[PDB]
Amino acid sequence: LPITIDHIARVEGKGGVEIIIGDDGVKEVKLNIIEGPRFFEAITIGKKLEEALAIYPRICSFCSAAHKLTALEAAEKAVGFVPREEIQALREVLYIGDMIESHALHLYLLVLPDYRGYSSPLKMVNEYKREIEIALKLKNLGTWMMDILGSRAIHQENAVLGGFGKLPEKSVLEKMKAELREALPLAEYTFELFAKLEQYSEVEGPITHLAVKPRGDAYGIYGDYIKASDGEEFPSEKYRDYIKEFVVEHSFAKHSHYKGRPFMVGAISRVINNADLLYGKAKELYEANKDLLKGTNPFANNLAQALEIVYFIERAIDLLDEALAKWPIKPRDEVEIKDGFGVSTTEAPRGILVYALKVENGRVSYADIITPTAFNLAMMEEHVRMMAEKHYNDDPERLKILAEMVVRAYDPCISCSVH
Amino acid sequence: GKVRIGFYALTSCYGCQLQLAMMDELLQLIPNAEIVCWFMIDRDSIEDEKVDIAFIEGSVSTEEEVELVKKIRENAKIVVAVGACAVQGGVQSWSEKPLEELWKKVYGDAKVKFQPKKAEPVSKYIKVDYNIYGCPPEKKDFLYALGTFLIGSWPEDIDYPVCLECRLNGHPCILLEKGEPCLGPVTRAGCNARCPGFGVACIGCRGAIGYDVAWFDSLAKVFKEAGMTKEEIIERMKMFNGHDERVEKMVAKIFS
Ligand code: SF4
Ligand code: SF4
Ligand code: SF4
Ligand code: FCO
Ligand SMILES: [Cl-]
Ligand code: NI
Repeated sequence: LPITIDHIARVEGKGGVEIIIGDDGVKEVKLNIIEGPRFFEAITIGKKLEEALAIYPRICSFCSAAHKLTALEAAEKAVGFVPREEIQALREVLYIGDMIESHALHLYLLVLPDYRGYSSPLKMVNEYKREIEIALKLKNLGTWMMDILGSRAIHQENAVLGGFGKLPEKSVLEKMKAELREALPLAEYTFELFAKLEQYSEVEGPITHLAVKPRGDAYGIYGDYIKASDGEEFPSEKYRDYIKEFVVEHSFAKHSHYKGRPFMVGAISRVINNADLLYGKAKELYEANKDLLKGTNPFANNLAQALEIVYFIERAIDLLDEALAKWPIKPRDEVEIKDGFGVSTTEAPRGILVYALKVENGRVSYADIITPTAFNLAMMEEHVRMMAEKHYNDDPERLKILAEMVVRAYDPCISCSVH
Repeated sequence: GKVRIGFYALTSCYGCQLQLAMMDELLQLIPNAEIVCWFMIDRDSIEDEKVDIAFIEGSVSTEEEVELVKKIRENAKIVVAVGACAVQGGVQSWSEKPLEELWKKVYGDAKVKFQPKKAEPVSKYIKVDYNIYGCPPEKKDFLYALGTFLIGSWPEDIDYPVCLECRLNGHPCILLEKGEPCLGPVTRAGCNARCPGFGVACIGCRGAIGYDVAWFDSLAKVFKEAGMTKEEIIERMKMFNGHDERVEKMVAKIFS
């Protein structure tokens, strides 16, 4: 008598949970990832670099801009291009735009119904007017950012090799800084709402947390070193040395070990490895809540996203100030498709994103992608195990609710996991 | 009664779903309707319930999605294929390489309990009653469709190229002044010429249309002047029309 959840609701992509139970209790938790493969890594082999660069964001809609912007860095490292200071700033800000919209989507429309009794965020519209009003303002800030700078909130054709196809008038960026700092109190509200939600003790235990170390001096999205919470730190191009993938019979996505063990990536993993690097109200909200942002609990992920919303809202007011001070900005530069190899690791909202691109004859000869949910799938399976062990004899529909609550704390985008 | 609407997912980036979900007063613009299956936002959805309108997003890329679209077709009065993935098989449909070679290149020799097929649109296995175009489609492409359906009318699709929409907004033609290989002449309109509006050629995300009107004085002339072979246009069009068996003929006719 296995206990199956055929289609997990309120996640991105198609997935199931199946618990195998026996005499000794719960023996196995299988996350059946049925989202068909689309073979991105293979079919862009032997297509022209820009043609494939335009297609890597269809891997995922929630993290669309993370894909396009990370693949750009890798190609721009292969051909040896290097961006300019302000083009990289506005890049980080289009990315931040995707941080805010994704986080808000996930905290408010995907997670919060569980703690409120609702199967659906659509349903709680009339019982939680203030909360949803705030959801839609934060989401819609991030969606506006990606329209202005990326051309679209899903699949950002304005981010191209060498910079952007077209940059907005200066007045628009200044309005963005207005709309940003107006959102800050809404970001704080959200932190507080989520600070008061239960981190279920059944999943409390040790976790290994890997995050990209930011270059420069702040909490960020770009960098060349991957820290692990054990105290290690290894270069991003060697990601294949310290992180081993493998197929499993019940998933189209590939699991990953670090030193042969499951680990987790995402907002909490970044807060564990990198919290000293915060500033602004995020710093204090961290320093006043260190006991809520421990490495020993996946539900701490939800509150960290809220903490990140606060930070990036400030971090982006400062990044625009940098770009705004190289004004005017020629929107993009010539890029010579001289051959090369390029590896890039960024923090997508869900954790580390690794694009490895090799160019022969201005064509793509080699491509390697690993998405943060693909990293996380193994840890997720273990945390569901700990939940399902303290409740396999409870009411099934109750076991079901808490297993899925665990799954939703990772903010799984399964489509990212099977590229 | 209420109009029973479901939204169902094949293999996709979920962007078409997400566009709907982000339409803000969405609840207030389907007041005639009830959403009975939509797993991405509703824990109570039921898949084998019958519906008045079925929205399907994504290409048919597994054996279970095959048997699934035959279930939706059987359980739904109107089947609406939604997005470049479900209408044309999507960007995941523009290698012609066979499944095994792709399996072998990405997974090695490993196996997986479930059965992956070659990316394929919904039209391949069941009868589709309407298509909403784009990758992702616009908010207004959903407002229009949901709008026309919920009153008893039947929606219709734009069949003229992006170029009409590009000239109306006054965008410089980057195909001409810049020689970027814009697919506007052959991509249906609807997006308000977004991409040329940012100085980037269109990659055909809303599906190939027939070039039966001389919107250029000589597209052949410009295509040759800016150095773009018939083979080069056909492959760029494959990016979103990997199964369109006319694509090859429309280009050769242009270069005639
Ligand atoms: S058609 Fe485009 S937006 Fe829609 S699911 Fe496919 S890739 Fe995503
Ligand atoms: S070819 Fe492209 S840039 Fe030129 S008018 Fe048509 S859509 Fe606009
Ligand atoms: S210009 Fe072309 S690629 Fe861009 S949104 Fe319109 S149809 Fe899609
Ligand atoms: N966040 C996110 Fe998507 C995944 N996994 C990416 O990158
Ligand atoms: Cl609960
Ligand atoms: Ni994703």
